Amino acid sequence: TATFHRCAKDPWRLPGTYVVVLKEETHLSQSERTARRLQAQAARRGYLTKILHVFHGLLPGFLVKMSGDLLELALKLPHVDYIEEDSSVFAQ
Amino acid sequence: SIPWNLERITPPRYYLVEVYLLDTSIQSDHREIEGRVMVTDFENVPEEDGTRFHRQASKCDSHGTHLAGVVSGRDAGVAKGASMRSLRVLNCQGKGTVSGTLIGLEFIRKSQLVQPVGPLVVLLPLAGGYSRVLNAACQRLARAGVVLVTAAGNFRDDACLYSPASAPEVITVGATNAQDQPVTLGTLGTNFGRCVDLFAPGEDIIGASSDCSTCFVSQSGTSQAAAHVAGIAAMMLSAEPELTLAELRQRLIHFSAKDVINEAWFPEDQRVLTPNLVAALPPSTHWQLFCRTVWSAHSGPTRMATAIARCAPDEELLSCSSFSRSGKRRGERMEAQGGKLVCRAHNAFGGEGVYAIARCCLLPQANCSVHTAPPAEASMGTRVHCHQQGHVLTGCSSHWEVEDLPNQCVGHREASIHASCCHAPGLECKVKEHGIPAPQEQVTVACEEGWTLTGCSALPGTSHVLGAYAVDNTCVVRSRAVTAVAICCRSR
Repeated sequence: TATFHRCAKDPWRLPGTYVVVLKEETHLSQSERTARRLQAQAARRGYLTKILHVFHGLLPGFLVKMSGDLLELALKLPHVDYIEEDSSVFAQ
Repeated sequence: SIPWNLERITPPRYYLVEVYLLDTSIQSDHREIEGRVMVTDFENVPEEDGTRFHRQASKCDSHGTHLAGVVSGRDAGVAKGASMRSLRVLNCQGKGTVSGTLIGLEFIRKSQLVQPVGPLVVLLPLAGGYSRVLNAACQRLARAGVVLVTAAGNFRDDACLYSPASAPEVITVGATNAQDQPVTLGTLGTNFGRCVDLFAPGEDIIGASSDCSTCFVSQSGTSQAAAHVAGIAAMMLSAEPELTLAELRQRLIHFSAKDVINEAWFPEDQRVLTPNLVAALPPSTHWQLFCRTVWSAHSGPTRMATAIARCAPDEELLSCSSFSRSGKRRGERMEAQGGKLVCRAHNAFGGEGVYAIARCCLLPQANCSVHTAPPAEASMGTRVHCHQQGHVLTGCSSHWEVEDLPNQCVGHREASIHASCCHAPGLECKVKEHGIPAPQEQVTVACEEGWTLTGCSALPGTSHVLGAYAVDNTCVVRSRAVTAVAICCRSR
């Protein structure tokens, strides 16, 4: 199983949105399929998921707007390296 | 009449590249940046907080326009004549997301492959908490050859706690005012320590004001310091387009203003780590060997504690050293990790913790290898040397498993010695030494004009020696008969 990562600064966390990072060498097809597998795995459990983006070029992975209750399910997914919860960035 | 900041980055003897700016919306029609900036179709921002948002009063383009004005601005810009590409990652309220920044950083990578080869800087005048993904995305872009310039952070904290500032393969910029002092922002101010590469002007910085087509405004923040460095990198890359990030950083470090900053403002524990450099343009177009000091994060007061200092893949680790404020240290070793040399320092049993300090250099065609010798317990001491012809000693290292103690390394009789031997064209290395009979606080020896410090060392004699570290080209030996041993190298 993969690891979960949240921002250390608690008021800067943005739960409910997760960056699913796949293992280095995962083709767009495998990234695409995995994102669709999570949607179906969650669907069966009575959950609604929104794949916002599928990363293709910098990192193998995707962007999912989903419940944090699904994280353990998402962590057990094939080719997953880790899942980082989204968080805020600010003007400096 | 010239703004103090532009005046400051200019040396006494005083120059294609695309600068991507990932920030807020920009006033592309401003006199300063009109023609210089191209606003991309890209925009990934979170909804503004309604309860505090009045669109009619909100100047949504204040941050970005000023910054674009610092980089390329005609009348008050750093690199006047820089192609800029605007990306909206932050909303009106100067807030974005890691996910939004990732998509943007993906967009730059998409542009890089489609457009034909050419230098490209990436300005991230934003910060969030440490993000393992945001750092991985930057590391991937840097490997792709992009020069990333990030702001250190306005939180009067260790820059290593925020991203993109923490990603080591990105230039991190702190802020310094007129009187070469670290900028105060409210009760906080510039970030510091290990992750910050250098500082640049960041208080009272005059740039474009989105209020009207021709008005200007003075702004303060690490974003402004990051904008100056972006401009300097764009200025540099305009003359040498093939320059790597490692190459550009090494030059930025070298050409900066050494020992200006009154470090007092930084917490004592961070002073030694936080670099005393202020951004400055190199005085000409342009062989020379460049070396930087790479302090590692504190080992921790633990018994099995270890500190690891490593170089950029593009760099060679010429020497490794250790430091401990308490004085309790078990030495340092030049080991290999993931198929590359690394500076690992072990903590002494009762010790508050140790620091591992690496010396990373740019050496072309260099065959560098570690020669290790175990302690034999002799009257002379433990020795090791470069046997191979054309192999030069670039630095010594020595560690001891015990608790109570010509092109050659000499260490303690109880300590295992580690020498670094390099083979590089026309590389020549000399050893400079300097001793004091009863030290006051430190003994220092420095390499002469033309020679680059590759290896800083303390002569194994005194028991109570806190450590030894390289500062620019000066071997510094902190000692609460102390002799400082410098390994000076050069290429012709």
